[PDB]
Amino acid sequence: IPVIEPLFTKVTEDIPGAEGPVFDKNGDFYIVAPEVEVNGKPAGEILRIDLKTGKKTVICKPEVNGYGGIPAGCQCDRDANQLFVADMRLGLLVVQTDGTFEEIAKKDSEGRRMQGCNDCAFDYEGNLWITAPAGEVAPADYTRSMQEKFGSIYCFTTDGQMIQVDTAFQFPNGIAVRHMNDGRPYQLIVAETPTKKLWSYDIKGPAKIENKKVWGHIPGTHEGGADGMDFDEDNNLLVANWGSSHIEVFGPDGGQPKMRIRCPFEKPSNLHFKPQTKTIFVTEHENNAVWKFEWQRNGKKQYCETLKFGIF
Ligand SMILES: [Ca+2]
Ligand SMILES: [Ca+2]
Repeated sequence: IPVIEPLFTKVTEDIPGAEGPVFDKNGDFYIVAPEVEVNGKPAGEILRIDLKTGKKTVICKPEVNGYGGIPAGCQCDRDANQLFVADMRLGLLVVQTDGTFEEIAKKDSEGRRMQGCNDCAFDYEGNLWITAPAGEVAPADYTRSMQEKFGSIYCFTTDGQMIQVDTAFQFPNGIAVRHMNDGRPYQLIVAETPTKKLWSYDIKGPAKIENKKVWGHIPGTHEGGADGMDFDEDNNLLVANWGSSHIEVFGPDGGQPKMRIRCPFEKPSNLHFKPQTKTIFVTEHENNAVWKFEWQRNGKKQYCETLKFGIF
């Protein structure tokens, strides 16, 4: 299995649990710090990073009814410059670039209390696929599915329904949507961290998935596994393999990695491409920092990069 060692450049540091790297419609860069605490209680933050200096700015410190958040994953919206944030304590939030935020839902379409979320990914139709490795949100005592299988997957549809699409996962983490060349959503890829597996489903429509299958295998016996992921323009899937010092590269068909990228740190957590470039920003938990490196090709366009009123 070929392994490459590109040059990694430090961007910023001292960000507890550095996660959810994302770019907004204006090109601004954000990351979340889920592990920030205050007096032993969660006090996670959402930060904006100046890429020219590495200087940080906390734009939001989510809290609902006195319960602080654990923001861990992000996606930028298309029709509005706003961020969708998966929070391990608060569920799903919508955060404005000015710092104001709104809680999306306390319960799902079946009336069941929402579970804490970790990452999310939009499909080109505007539906948001979310992983939920935590137990019930906020007032409820914080729990996580690292040992027991209670992790779930949700779909937040364009018509505003929060539907649980599957459950019984052991820490569902990263998530990605594979699209056809015509732009139609085709498959959902979900990372199940401690089991060293990537799972796939065929997407038949909003909140409609079928044919669950083992899609890929994550190497190593180390503690950890697949965390965050994203596709490149050729539909290669790059997967942060937390605890292995590598980012695995899977081909469109999955299976075993076709290549591995060696990182100068043991805990890569999540990644994101800079729009219209081959530059990938990576967060890691060894140093709680953000780095960047050049890939072989550009990233796959994110939903926020597509056009609602586009001809082609
Ligand atoms: Ca994650
Ligand atoms: Ca990403």
